[PDB]
Amino acid sequence: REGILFTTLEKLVAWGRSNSLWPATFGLACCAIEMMASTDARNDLARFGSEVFRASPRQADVMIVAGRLSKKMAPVMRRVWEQMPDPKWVISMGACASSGGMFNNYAIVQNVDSVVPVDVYVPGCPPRPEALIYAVMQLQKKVRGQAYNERGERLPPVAAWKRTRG
Amino acid sequence: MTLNVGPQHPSTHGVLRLMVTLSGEEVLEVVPHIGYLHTGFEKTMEHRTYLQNITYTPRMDYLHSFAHDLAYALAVEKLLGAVVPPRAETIRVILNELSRLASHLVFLGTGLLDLGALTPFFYAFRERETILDLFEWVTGQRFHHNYIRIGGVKEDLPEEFVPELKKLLEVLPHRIDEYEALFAESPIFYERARGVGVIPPEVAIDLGLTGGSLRASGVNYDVRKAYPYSGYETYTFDVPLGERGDVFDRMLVRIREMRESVKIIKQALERLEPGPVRDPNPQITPPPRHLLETSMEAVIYHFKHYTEGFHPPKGEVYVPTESARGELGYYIVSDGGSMPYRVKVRAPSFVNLQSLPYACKGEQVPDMVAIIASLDPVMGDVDR
Amino acid sequence: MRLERVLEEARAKGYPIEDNGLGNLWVVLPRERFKEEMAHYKAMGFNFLADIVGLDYLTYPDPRPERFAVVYELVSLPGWKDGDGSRFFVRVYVPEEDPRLPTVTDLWGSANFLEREVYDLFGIVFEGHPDLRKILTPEDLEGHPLRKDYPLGETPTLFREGRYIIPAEFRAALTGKDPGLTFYKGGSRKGYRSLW
Amino acid sequence: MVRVKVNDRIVEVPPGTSVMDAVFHAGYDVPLFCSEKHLSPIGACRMCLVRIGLPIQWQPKLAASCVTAVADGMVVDTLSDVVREAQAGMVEFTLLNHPLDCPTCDKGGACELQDRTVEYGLYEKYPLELPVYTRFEFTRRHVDKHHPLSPFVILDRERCIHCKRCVRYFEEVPGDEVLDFIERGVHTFIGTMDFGLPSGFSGNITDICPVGALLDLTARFRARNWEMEETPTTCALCPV
Amino acid sequence: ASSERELYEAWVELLSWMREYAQAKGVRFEKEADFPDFIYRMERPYDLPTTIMTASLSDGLGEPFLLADVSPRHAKLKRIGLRLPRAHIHLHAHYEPGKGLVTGKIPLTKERFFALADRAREALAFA
Amino acid sequence: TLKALAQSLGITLKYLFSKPVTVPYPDAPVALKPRFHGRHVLTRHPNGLEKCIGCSLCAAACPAYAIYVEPAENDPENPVSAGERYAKVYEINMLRCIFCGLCEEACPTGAIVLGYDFEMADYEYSDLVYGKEDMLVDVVGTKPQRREAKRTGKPVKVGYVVPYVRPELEGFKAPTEGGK
Amino acid sequence: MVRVGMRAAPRVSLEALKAALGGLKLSEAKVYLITDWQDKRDQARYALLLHTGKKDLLVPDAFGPAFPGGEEALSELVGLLLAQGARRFYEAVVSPGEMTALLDLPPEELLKRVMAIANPTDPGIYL
Ligand SMILES: CC(C)(C)c1ccc(CSc2cnn(C(C)(C)C)c(=O)c2Cl)cc1
Ligand code: SF4
Ligand code: SF4
Ligand code: SF4
Ligand code: SF4
Ligand code: SF4
Ligand code: FES
Repeated sequence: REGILFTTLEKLVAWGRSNSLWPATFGLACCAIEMMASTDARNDLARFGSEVFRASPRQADVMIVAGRLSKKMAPVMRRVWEQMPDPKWVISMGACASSGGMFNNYAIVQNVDSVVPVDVYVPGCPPRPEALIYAVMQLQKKVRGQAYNERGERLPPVAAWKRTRG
Repeated sequence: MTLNVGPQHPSTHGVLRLMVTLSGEEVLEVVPHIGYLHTGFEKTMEHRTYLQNITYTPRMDYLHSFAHDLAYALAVEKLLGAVVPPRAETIRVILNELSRLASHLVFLGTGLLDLGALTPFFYAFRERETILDLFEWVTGQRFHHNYIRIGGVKEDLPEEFVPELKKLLEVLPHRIDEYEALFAESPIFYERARGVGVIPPEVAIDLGLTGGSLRASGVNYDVRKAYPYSGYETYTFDVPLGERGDVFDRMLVRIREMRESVKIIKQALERLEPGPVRDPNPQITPPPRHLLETSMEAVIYHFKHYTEGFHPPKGEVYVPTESARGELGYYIVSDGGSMPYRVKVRAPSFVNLQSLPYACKGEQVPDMVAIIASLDPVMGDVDR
Repeated sequence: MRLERVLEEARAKGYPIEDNGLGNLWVVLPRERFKEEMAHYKAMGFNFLADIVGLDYLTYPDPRPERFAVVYELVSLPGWKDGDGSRFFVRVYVPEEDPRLPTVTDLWGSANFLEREVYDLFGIVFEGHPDLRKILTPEDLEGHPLRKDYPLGETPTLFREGRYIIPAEFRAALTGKDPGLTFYKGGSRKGYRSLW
Repeated sequence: MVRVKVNDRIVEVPPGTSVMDAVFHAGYDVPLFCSEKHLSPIGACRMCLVRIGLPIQWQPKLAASCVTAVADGMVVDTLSDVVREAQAGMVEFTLLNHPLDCPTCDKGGACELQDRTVEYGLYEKYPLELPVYTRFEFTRRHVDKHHPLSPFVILDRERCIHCKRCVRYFEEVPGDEVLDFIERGVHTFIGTMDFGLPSGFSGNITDICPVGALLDLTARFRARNWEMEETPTTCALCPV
Repeated sequence: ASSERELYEAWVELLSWMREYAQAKGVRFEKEADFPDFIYRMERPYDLPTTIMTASLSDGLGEPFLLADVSPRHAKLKRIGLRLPRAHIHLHAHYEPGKGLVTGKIPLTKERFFALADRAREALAFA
Repeated sequence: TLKALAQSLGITLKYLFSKPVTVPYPDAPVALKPRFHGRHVLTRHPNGLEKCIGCSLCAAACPAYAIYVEPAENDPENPVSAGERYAKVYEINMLRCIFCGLCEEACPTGAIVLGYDFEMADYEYSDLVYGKEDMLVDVVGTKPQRREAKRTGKPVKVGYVVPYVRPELEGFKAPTEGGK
Repeated sequence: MVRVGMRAAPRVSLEALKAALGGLKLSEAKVYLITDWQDKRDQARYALLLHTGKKDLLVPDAFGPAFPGGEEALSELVGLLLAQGARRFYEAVVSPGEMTALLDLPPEELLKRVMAIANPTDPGIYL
């Protein structure tokens, strides 16, 4: 029941969800290859708990928006995001997803927070694979409830808990 | 069964939608649906100075991008008649063949993983990292590197680039020969690839399937021989070909292309003699960074070039090149302004994809995956 | 070689030949003669159709006959049966209020997708197309992006305290018709070309 | 009306037309410092030089096309190699003593000198031979800097190339002689004993100065010219 | 040769002299212009002791009455020059070793500079 | 060709007993090349004056338009830049920045020059606009790194190592080849 | 295309929008919530452009929490659009200097601009 209502139990389940981040592959653009390189045999996102990679949205919690989110893919991704279990986290990978990138035009959503609740933002073009590990570590200590912004605020464990989805 | 292999699923690389008209386990015909990544490079490029568009060029075909860089550079140069020093051109062809190696590595890793086993994805992709390290040495960027310029290249090579490159040129032939020893005497991959993928050269031509799979159908049609631009006239060159268009001959040709590319790298690097790096014509190349504290004219040209840029003559231009996916070119219309009037890209994977309903027609449902991977599509190229 | 024979065939037919000193050839055909001429062009052995590039000449400083201009690219593969290697372009202007052009689907199937893109990017409808379905832009998108009267749709870049930038009013680089920040543009910035 | 030829083109033109104006009217171009719209032209910057044939009988020396009248059926050559050579030479002479302040110059991209220089300078002298921008390797002219001539106007006497636009204006357009040179030769610099800038039309020279010598003090150090968001409108303070 | 250094060094001294005068007579001294090969040096080295190339002594109205300039790090015929605005008065100072700073052959003493600046204050300044 | 299955087994085992190749970031610092495109830095002269003379060339040549420069006039008594102009406000949106290097290539004073840090992921958009005093060469680390050093009491640890820092990065503090 | 409501009057604009909306079927209509300042929704203001396909409707910058009680009105508004069958919600980001003049442009320019620049939005962010 939501991972709450005991001081030890919420710490425990937050620990589990933090290190057991099961990525949901959503490769969009050239960010995708520097995403996969965070799993190659120089630098693997295969230690923290993300070795296995369930392409299914019904089985993976972290959605890595790796590339430009073109508008014709937005509504589809929409349902794909709703086709995730509720304990889900959404990372915005790359400049084109986090921001509009250099493609300031009619074609691209200029910030993916519009359609999906973003957990962590990561600048870069392409973000070095180790920066992707840094972003998942950021998300790690966020879902543990150990993350603070520049204004001093603690951030909720799971973004996408605060939106009247519909 | 009008089955919807939807966008990005199941793990269909190169976000793409496929409406497989299919009864059973065969493949009647696949109706493709693309457009899921169209960002508008042909449009956004109309609003960036000639110097800036080099930042838009690589990010479209993000695997073999230096073909983009070089084609755009050559088109603009021919438009304004700039001279690339021989050392600059040689470095350009070295980087071209190197990104070709990286591209083919990623292509075969993705293909092998696509159906079958996962393991060999790593080793080949491993080399990519080393290759990327090489690039990170010179361009300071893994990919999307902003190095090339209209006159030539941004700046010089460090002393540290050549040794790492020689080390890789020593390990690569053994590595590629290992993959080929694994592959050529294929136990199942033989019964998986040799028969599949009917590529009648007449149809591959009618649909313009240039992406290296046409020579698997036995058409020796390569720009490196057909239309020498960057000194390929000066290279000892094997142009691999396939007897019958299938997956197996395609893959063998691509591997021999990798080895010959390594040989081209050796050849180019060996002939490397000191010299200049780009066309010093100030309208074409920004002033050298050292005399910014000496001349007014220096400040004027630097300021204007980095704010306005330069204005090439009124005219239209095109230059083709050979990408890891076939014939490429830029139709660039310049109106005498600091920004190009229009930039159209001949996207090789875009025309090459028309051969999917034909190719995967009658093949099996699983083989529809390999027959896509055999084509090596990059949807950043296609949707564009 | 077949390019030279195209030249000796067309020049007698009154078709102007546009050439820049770079080695690229344009042959302008009118609307009607286009279809049968290019049917003969395939019959002449032009297997390979590389490009179909759409052009909006609206914002070009010098005026042109018509707003839209469609250019096909015909080639002959050097390594096939009879390989010359002749590659050249065919330009055909298309009226702004009459975006008609017969398809070359019957000759090449390659123009299946390519022409569609021009119907997506421009208001050009290609007659004789198997299926003119919008390829790239979203289905609910209204209009044709690449024509100059269609906005690029820029969105400002953001900063800390109310400080923003609107790029189209920010760009210092000048297009062809923008005279510049001085009274005018002359000399090199009205066109510059070095002499080898 | 009178017939003129610019390098390949024929133009009908009324008689009182300046050769420079007819050249622009044919669509051609020439550097311009001395002459200005609605200002009395005098060949000073010697930038407008063209070739003139008056029969093919070329003039002995180059005529100042800014202040040279036109005759019926006169040939004008602005593309001769010698013409561009002379124009680049005059541009180099003009750029000789500028203070190297473009990056901190609030006139930024909108400097007529910058654009004419990037247009006509450095003719391709005759390979990938190493080009040199400047030959003058001596000490440049240095005078008083950023002197506010008035609570509205700033004066940087270094950047002045000694055209006549500001003093010619002040004499002709307002009729308030509140600005003129001090010394002569190369030491010439602008000064006044009328400091408040009495004329209520003082600000317009701010726009005319093709260099960043005279600037708008109230807009000093806010943004570069191309960075500003331009909206043309009409001033409704008074009924004109 | 290397005398350049002491020249620039002596140049600093000249500026020092200038400042003293300004502080005595209660007149505004203003740093007019710095070294370009020091502003526009990005990674390049800079060996000069100061960054300032041109300065002046300005009256209350801002019009200078005494102007001083020194040749840059990279220019030929390095010198120091002096000027009186409105007075067609120009001086060419060098630095000769052992003797000192020279106007031609006449050494440039601090009190000479003070007398010139005082004459300027009385004569040229409007207020 | 049944032998190939056995050969595949053999090569996979050979690579099995070949244990090493990987680097465990963040436990092992990534070796970055000296030319890498990283977090911008604003550099200072030896004199202590800041190098930025606020000329808006980095903002004009920025193809992504992420650079905004509000200028101001040096105060002669306590100058900040070397000329008569300095950058009162220099903010860069790392989410817009595409990491070209044109800002460095246009900077005539070498003030704005790309650095090396890549550990810049943060949670909120409006917090990813790095400010001048968040990129000056004086500082040691990225924004989330500094914030963690405050909320943690643990000093900043950079997760990268480079053979050396370029001359254009004079002052740039980094681990250098192991001399320390 | 109609224009109903006024600036900075969430309740008046909302009630006029209820009345003028009626039983309009929005199965293929498009809703553009134009705003400024992409990120900071905490103080955001919102205008609405409703393109039904057969006729269009404009409401100026009168919605959003930037106005007192504007979020409650915006909540009712999005709930209303969702009730009538809307599926496609869009947000366009324009400069504050644009938003005000934009409502004075001809219908074709305003509508073309907005439909061109739109960003697909999750309506949940405004509930
Ligand atoms: C399991 C891994 C993480 C390796 C995995 C993750 C995601 C995908 C599907 S995204 C994708 C993948 N490759 N390509 C190329 C450029 C190679 C054609 C794409 O264009 C796209 Cl869009 C596949 C595998
Ligand atoms: S941020 Fe760069 S690497 Fe990532 S999708 Fe955009 S262009 Fe590609
Ligand atoms: S101050 Fe300007 S307008 Fe006046 S003479 Fe000098 S350059 Fe001409
Ligand atoms: S007046 Fe012109 S040439 Fe002089 S510093 Fe300013 S912009 Fe540069
Ligand atoms: S590297 Fe970043 S700040 Fe520099 S020009 Fe490119 S986008 Fe702009
Ligand atoms: S280019 Fe350099 S000196 Fe100019 S504003 Fe940018 S950081 Fe400052
Ligand atoms: S233009 Fe000044 S001399 Fe004629």
